[PDB]
Amino acid sequence: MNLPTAQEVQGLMARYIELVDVGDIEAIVQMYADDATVEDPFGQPPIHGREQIAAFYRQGLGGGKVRACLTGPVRASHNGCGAMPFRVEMVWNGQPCALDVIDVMRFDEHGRIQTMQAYWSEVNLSV
Amino acid sequence: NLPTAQEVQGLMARYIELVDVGDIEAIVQMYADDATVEDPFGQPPIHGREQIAAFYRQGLGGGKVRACLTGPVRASHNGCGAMPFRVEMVWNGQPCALDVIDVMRFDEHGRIQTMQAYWSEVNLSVR
Ligand SMILES: C[C@]12CC[C@H]3[C@@H](CCC4=CC(=O)CC[C@@H]43)[C@@H]1CC[C@@H]2O
Repeated sequence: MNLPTAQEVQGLMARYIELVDVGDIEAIVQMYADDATVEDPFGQPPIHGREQIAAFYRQGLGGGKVRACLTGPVRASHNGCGAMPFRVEMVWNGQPCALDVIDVMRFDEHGRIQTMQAYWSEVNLSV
Repeated sequence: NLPTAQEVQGLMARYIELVDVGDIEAIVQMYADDATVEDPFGQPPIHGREQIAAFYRQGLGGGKVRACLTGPVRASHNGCGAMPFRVEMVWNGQPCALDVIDVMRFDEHGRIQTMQAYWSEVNLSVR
């Protein structure tokens, strides 16, 4: 496909969350442009390219069992960008917990994620 | 006074309350002199306090517009944050709701440097 329409952005970002929930790092990486940037959490040095994005997320969604679900609709623009609210449930000190996140994504003219920012900090972690 | 993550949470929630009340001059006072507003994200940025003032005056011109958070503010440690909320208004003679995510960057004075409002007609619904 091409630069995603607003409806297409909603579908792509919803699919992304489904991939996080099942832990399919390979499929997440293929959603990214080969030269994408990830800032997760926003404020940390950017991660650059599919190899480093794969390595980074195999530390997480491979090491432990994690879940994720949208907590509201995907907001989508007409320039191939969108933003979504979601919640991640995981193990914290041998104790389940919840993290509230918003990802902002910009897609390229091939329908792949060019940039992603994940807004969250410990203020968004609850036990 | 580069807002901490907890201070960003308070600043962004305070902004939604000012929108809900509709105090346009109180809203504009939150922005820095050289701030930009992109709303909806994808449209050319607005800059200059009075242009920002006129923009809010046209949207909240009374004009029964309501706004409320629909999730917690996500906040970073570099003075930025993102929040999901819901706008209630009347359009086409129909009571409507609009789901939005705002992304904001604050300056070292605690004032809004950049605002980006993610939404489009895919986020419109009748109530
Ligand atoms: C202008 C408007 C009311 C104010 C909203 C705007 C959507 C974006 C938004 C985001 C803010 O941060 C301020 C309030 C406006 C609506 C789109 C249509 C509606 O009338």
